[PDB]
Amino acid sequence: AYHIDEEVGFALPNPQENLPDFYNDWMFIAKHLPDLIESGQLRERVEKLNMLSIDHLTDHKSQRLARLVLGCITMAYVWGKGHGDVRKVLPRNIAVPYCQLSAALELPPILVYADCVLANWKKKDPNKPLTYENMDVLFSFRDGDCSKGFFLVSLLVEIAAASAIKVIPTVFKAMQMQERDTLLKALLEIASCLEKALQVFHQIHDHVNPKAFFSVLRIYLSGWKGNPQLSDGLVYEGFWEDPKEFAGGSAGQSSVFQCFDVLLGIQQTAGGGHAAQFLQDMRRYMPPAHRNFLCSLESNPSVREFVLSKGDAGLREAYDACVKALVSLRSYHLQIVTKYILIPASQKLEAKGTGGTDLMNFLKTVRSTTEKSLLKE
Ligand code: HEM
Ligand SMILES: NS(=O)(=O)NCCSc1nonc1/C(=N/O)Nc1ccc(F)c(Br)c1
Ligand SMILES: NS(=O)(=O)NCCSc1nonc1/C(=N/O)Nc1ccc(F)c(Br)c1
Repeated sequence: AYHIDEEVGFALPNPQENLPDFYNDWMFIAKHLPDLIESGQLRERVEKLNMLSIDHLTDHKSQRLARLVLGCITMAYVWGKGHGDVRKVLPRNIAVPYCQLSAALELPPILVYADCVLANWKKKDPNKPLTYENMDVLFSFRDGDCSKGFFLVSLLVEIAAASAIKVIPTVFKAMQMQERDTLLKALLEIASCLEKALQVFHQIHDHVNPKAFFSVLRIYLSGWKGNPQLSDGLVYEGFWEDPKEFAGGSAGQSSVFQCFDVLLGIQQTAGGGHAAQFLQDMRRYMPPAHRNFLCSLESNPSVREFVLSKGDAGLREAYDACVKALVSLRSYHLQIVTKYILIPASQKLEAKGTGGTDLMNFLKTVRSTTEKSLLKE
């Protein structure tokens, strides 16, 4: 369909954990990144790899795992230990398979949200539910980086959003079959589920330490677009001649928030402002099927103009309960950014620095664009 699952939403259902034996030399390096980065053998280990053909990867789930393996290796190679000794050329034995596979999955050749959260997980017990206690990630960068907590919590917020995503068919059908009562029950279920996704978001404090995120994990998630340590981008040796720039990972790459924006007719990606340009660009980092779902929603008739035209106050209050749950999420998110970036940065990403300023201004603009779509203030 649009690769949307009814249980896990945009998450890859039950990711694959093992690659064919043909790829053992890839898998060994990814499984041992904390150790290999710590000693400083990681970059040697990459430079001595053979060139493995991607032809022995024979389905989507196996391609997704291979992207996740190669994306983590690539971040470990470029940033190394995390202190400024960078590499600007990615050796051909990684770059050629990584670029070929990325072109086939229609994704930029850099680690994205959909690799390290949406496919980087397993159930411990396949019988018991999708809870933190029954889950684990497949790969980590450094001992102590809190990557399990950070990836698993993001995932659980995605799985929470799933119960709301499966109501979107009901909304477009109720509109055209002119079914007022079922449209209203649907809009309230969406809002109920966005409110539950916010409470799951609170669990990030239970599992992620600000100091570990800011001084360790954040560095391996960063990219090479507008990054002065790699001001021209990365050379993907043997595939493109010139360096190329790609952005680092963020849940701006999550289809979740963008999809309820389109649904509720809130015009973020609309305009030429720098906030609209960012959010549109982050769509190039989403899997193609999810990109297409988003664009499909953009073309269907407007839920906002429907509600606005029917003089029906219960409909307007149900629409508003959806707009409100997005403002809440985005406001809790500002708090999150303050606690995990602005405050640790003060111990150039500080609140009044050049980075911490443009990012808070972007986030506050998106939240305030959302808040304006309220029908009742
Ligand atoms: C330690 C935790 C987190 C931090 C520091 C953080 C930080 C940021 C920052 C700085 C941005 C600005 C855009 C960019 O530079 O890419 C951003 C964007 C965004 N983040 Fe986060 N984030 C965290 C976790 C999450 C989680 C768990 C979610 C949702 C599950 C999320 C959802 C979003 C969304 C949707 C955007 C795009 C802006 C918007 O649509 O309102 N973030 N995040
Ligand atoms: N680390 S700090 O910058 O110095 N703290 C400044 C205030 S935040 C804070 N204080 O206690 N817990 C905090 C927290 N908030 O989300 N998460 C957390 C912290 C430590 C851990 F080992 C784990 Br697991 C999770
Ligand atoms: N260089 S920077 O100033 O710190 N800007 C960094 C841009 S935001 C950021 N950084 O890490 N995570 C970020 C994020 N933001 O929503 N969500 C997130 C959550 C789970 C993931 F698997 C990934 Br991938 C991303």
